[PDB]
Amino acid sequence: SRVIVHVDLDCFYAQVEMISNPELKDKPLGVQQKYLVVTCNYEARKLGVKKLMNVRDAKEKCPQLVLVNGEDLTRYREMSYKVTELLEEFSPVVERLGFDENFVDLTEMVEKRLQQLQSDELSAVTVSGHVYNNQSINLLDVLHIRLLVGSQIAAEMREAMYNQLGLTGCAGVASNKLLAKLVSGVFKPNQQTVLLPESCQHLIHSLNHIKEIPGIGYKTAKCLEALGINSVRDLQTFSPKILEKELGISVAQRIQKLSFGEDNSPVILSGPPQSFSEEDSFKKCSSEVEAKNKIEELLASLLNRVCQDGRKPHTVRLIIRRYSSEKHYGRESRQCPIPSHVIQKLGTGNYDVMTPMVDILMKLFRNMVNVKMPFHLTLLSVCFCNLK
Amino acid sequence: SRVIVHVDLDCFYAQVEMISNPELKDKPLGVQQKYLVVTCNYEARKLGVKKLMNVRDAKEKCPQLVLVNGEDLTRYREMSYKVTELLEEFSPVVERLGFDENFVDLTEMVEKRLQQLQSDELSAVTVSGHVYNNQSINLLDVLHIRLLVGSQIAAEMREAMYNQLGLTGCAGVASNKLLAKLVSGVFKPNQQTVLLPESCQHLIHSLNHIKEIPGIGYKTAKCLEALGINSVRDLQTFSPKILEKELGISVAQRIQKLSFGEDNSPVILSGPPQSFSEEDSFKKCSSEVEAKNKIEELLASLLNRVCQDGRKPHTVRLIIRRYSSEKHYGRESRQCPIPSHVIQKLGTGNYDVMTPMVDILMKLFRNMVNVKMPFHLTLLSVCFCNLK
DNA sequence: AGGGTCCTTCCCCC
DNA sequence: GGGGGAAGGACCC
Ligand SMILES: Cc1cn([C@H]2C[C@H](O)[C@@H](COP(=O)(O)OP(=O)(O)OP(=O)(O)O)O2)c(=O)[nH]c1=O
Ligand SMILES: [Mg+2]
Repeated sequence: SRVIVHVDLDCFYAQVEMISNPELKDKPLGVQQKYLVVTCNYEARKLGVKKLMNVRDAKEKCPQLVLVNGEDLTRYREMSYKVTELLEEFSPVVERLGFDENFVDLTEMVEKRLQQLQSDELSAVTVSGHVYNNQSINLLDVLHIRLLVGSQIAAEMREAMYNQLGLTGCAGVASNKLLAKLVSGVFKPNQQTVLLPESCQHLIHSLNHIKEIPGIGYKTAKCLEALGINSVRDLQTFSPKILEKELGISVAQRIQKLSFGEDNSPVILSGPPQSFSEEDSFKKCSSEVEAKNKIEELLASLLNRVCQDGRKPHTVRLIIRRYSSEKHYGRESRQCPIPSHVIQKLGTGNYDVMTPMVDILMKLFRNMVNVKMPFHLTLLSVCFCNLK
Repeated sequence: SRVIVHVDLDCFYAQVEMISNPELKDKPLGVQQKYLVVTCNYEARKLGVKKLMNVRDAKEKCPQLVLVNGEDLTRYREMSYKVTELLEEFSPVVERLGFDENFVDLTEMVEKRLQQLQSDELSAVTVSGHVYNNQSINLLDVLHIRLLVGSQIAAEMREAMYNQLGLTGCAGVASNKLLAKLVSGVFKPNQQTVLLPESCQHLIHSLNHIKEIPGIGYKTAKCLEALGINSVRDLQTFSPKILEKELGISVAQRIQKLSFGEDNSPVILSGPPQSFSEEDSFKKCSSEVEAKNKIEELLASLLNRVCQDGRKPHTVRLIIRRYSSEKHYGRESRQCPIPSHVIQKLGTGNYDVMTPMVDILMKLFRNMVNVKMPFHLTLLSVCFCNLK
């Protein structure tokens, strides 16, 4: 009964770099972080198997591949909220997912539009964009009409996004978040797709691995595998009772519903930010005692954000992880309710505030006792988080 | 600037029993939990029954000692919220602490009374109850007048509590929560005491051990004892730096401040419960076998409270504890999500879920998993934790 | 690489 | 019985 739209922008970071420097346009571009080509424009994703997640390693394919550093997220973040606000203008309930994805619940909006339609030209409702599996529309099917109207809102949102902000992107319209997200990616470049109910199974079985299902990460994908479960149908037909008594009645019942294209999670209002953090890294270069000056830097930038945006962090930490072969995690981080007075004027010219963050950041850091001394580490972050 | 009142009822449970069964008011009474005297009135406390164990012990030393069972908390919990609601009527910001204590921030109320007061009847203001250290009042001291007005509201709250609910209790009036709670117990049975600023140190140094300070339990008392800190003054004078480097910068600063009677924590509006837990402890009533039936009971009662409350529990918890020496450390717990659309049902067959909670608790209970010692360390404990 | 948002364990304290 | 601080997970994008 719900009409949800999932908006996913094209190579977001690359798009923000091109809009700020046309001389980069129509030129195989990739945005680089430390030693990572986080993403690149389409005129490169084909120009050398240059996809996301690769590094200078992928520069191999036509090294004429331009590069721009994308470590500072400031500009991406700002454009990201502009997209979200623009979307919130069409309808208030908008959920963010990373900096370039937005879920929008259009149910109420779609309905108001249909009501305003006389019982005469409601037979002229057409679709905007693609119909997922070239599925035939049935004008007398109330659910088809609502999703078509939904495709119309999507096209208006993408038009607005392009005309007002200069950004292109994809959109997917379906009856729930899972489906909307899966279908928004069927026609990748700058297009949109709507999913009619009769094609839900076709979309779900088009996936090659249960890992491709939104809501099934690296971990659970591993558990299921140990049970032989590899394909979407494997999960659809697996024994409920056993999966339940294997991952928990809560998770078991949820992930299995997803294998069928069922997902009742509501689109959540992703009102202002809940935490700010600035992490600066040195790729595994920490000696354990000579990192401290960096803390004075990365946390240095945060203040500028907090001061810019109101409200203050009544919390802090630093997050660290020791990585090796396989998986990542960490037992690094120290939090404390910062000083009342400091928290109330974190923009009145004081920088002595850093010393008190440094004492709790690292000298009051590590573990119980004094004994052995092994170092190793990989990049670390600090959170300015709970925010009230 | 702040005026806080701490309300603490006299032997709450015994008092609620004495009201239900009137013929007990003149006979020494103690309330019994499964074989431990949780509390007793001031007619039996005279013989000195400081919440001791084994009824028979004190029973034989008081032949006319008629005891009642206090395992079912339903009645106490109800009377407990009648108290809070009555207090919320005087002023909205009311914080609960257990079933018999309530903090109320009277700051705004006191001022309203002062401003509404004339410029002549300002020298007429008098105290209600005891002045802590028999300290002289200075009418021209704004802090004094405001605390005296606060003692006026405390007497009215105690009076209303007796006339409307039949309960007596003590009240403490001070400038923060720590001091309000310390001074409310100076004159113990059914009386109130206000603390003027000049006597704060006298009140704080009247304690015989740093663990008597509200906010310092067993754990901290021990970590302080190992540092050569036993008296309140030992803590006021201890080196900050060393303490910070020992307990953390946040606890260090907080714990030490309390040593001087400084406590800035705001009175928190408790509002309706957040949880609906029911813990059944038992002196070794069973091993591994038949908890299914225990779950059926603990969860059964919770289903009438949840229904009467009007809200639905989106998470269920369960914490286990095992037997250990000296302090009985028994912290142990697992928690998870709860089913939607079925579980929060209203239909006459709402109880069928019983089997779901059973499984759901069993997988959490087993994750503590027979391999540690975990089975039969103590009884059961459930929480319906988180209600919206 | 950056930069977030829920969960979850304790651990403490009346 | 009932609250909050911690800290890391596990997904994210
Ligand atoms: C996934 C992933 C994304 N990103 C950044 C890079 C992208 O610009 C931005 C958006 O995430 P994505 O949408 O997955 O990347 P994309 O928009 O560049 O690719 P597409 O055109 O197919 O939608 O967030 C990260 O920094 N790290 C990550 O691990
Ligand atoms: Mg994208």
